[PDB]
Amino acid sequence: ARLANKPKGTIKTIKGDDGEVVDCVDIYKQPAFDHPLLKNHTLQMQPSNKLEQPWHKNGECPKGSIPIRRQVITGLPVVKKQFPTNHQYAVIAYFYGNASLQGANATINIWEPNLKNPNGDFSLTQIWISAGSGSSLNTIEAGWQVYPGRTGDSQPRFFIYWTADGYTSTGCYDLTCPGFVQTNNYYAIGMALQPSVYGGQQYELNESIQRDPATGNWWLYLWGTVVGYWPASIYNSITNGADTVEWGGEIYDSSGTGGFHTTTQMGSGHFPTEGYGKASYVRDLQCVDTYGNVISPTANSFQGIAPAPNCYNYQFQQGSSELYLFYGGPGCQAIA
Ligand SMILES: *[C@@H]1O[C@H](CO[C@@H]2O[C@@H](C)[C@@H](O)[C@@H](O)[C@@H]2O)[C@@H](O[C@@H]2O[C@H](CO)[C@@H](O)[C@H](O)[C@H]2NC(C)=O)[C@H](O)[C@H]1NC(C)=O
Ligand SMILES: *[C@@H]1O[C@H](CO)[C@@H](O[C@@H]2O[C@H](CO)[C@@H](O)[C@H](O)[C@H]2NC(C)=O)[C@H](O)[C@H]1NC(C)=O
Repeated sequence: ARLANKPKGTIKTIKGDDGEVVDCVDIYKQPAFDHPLLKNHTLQMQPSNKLEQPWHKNGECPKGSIPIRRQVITGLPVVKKQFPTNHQYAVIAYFYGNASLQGANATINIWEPNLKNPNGDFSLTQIWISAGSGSSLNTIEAGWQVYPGRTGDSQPRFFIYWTADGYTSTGCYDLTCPGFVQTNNYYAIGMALQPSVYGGQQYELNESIQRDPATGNWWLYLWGTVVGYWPASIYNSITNGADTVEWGGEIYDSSGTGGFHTTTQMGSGHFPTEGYGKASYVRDLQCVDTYGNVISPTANSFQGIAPAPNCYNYQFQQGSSELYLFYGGPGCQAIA
């Protein structure tokens, strides 16, 4: 309903034609530098960059600044993020034996799933890169999400997330708290993504996360272009690498049926057996080992997490060049 106040270090504000607002914040005054553990202010400019968005038609951020989406305060609650009672999933997990994976990729099919209860529900698809357990669980997250209560509308939007204590008191979405350090001058996090058409054009969100071996910083690449990094200094268990990578969909059922009796959609809202063009997928299911080798785990190497298979589930499909994970569904019809 209302826009949040402009952040500190805002050099210029660009208003999009559709009501989006972008604050060009001085790269040295971005929220990340307000983190107590980020006293070590040295900004890694590049790992040891144009991405187009519709708001560029109204202006561009000057050099030395980054575009930050202005938050929309809806007045509705934003529930705690949760690693895979009212959350439901169709996710695959790759468990490494130690916290030494140096990166992971995910090419996620974009859709606009429908929400039965738009004021409280959400539906997302993402990667989870983690290390540790319980109070020490650290995560690196990126994907798309439909969450009107948080974002202001029902469009799939690019999001990032992180935690350093299993979501107890650290972490947040995008640049809403000190954590992630954005380096890209053109791409604002939190904007709408183009959804695919049923039986037609398919759109993908390619994301690559790579740990810099010299610094421990986890860099984010979208379609091969640097966006920024999650600093090593904000973490503890994942500073040397990750022990787990998970891919797939998730829904939040604010109706309280545990995700067992809601028609809130996951992926495209169609079950994985409908296939390419109809069901949503994740491809480029790869991670990087300790020695820099890219590994592509086979379908049998993953553990499936689909606690409501009659509502949302997953299915592997061997493509001609790589493995596909189809996932999602329409949910289950509520009882009358
Ligand atoms: C660190 O872990 C790697 C990988 O762990 C294995 O593979 C995972 C996918 C999962 O199934 C784990 O439970 C496995 O233990 C270890 O790499 C293995 O190393 C052995 C030789 O020691 C080799 O024969 C295997 O092929 C390797 N597996 C893979 C997948 O790379 C590695 O040894 C562990 N490091 C230490 C110091 O323990
Ligand atoms: C999959 O992950 C790998 C490993 O992080 C990415 O590989 C890097 O790709 C860039 C661009 O091609 C190269 O310059 C680097 O040398 C690669 N590193 C390694 C260790 O191979 C790869 O780009 C990712 N692919 C996708 C589609 O995200």
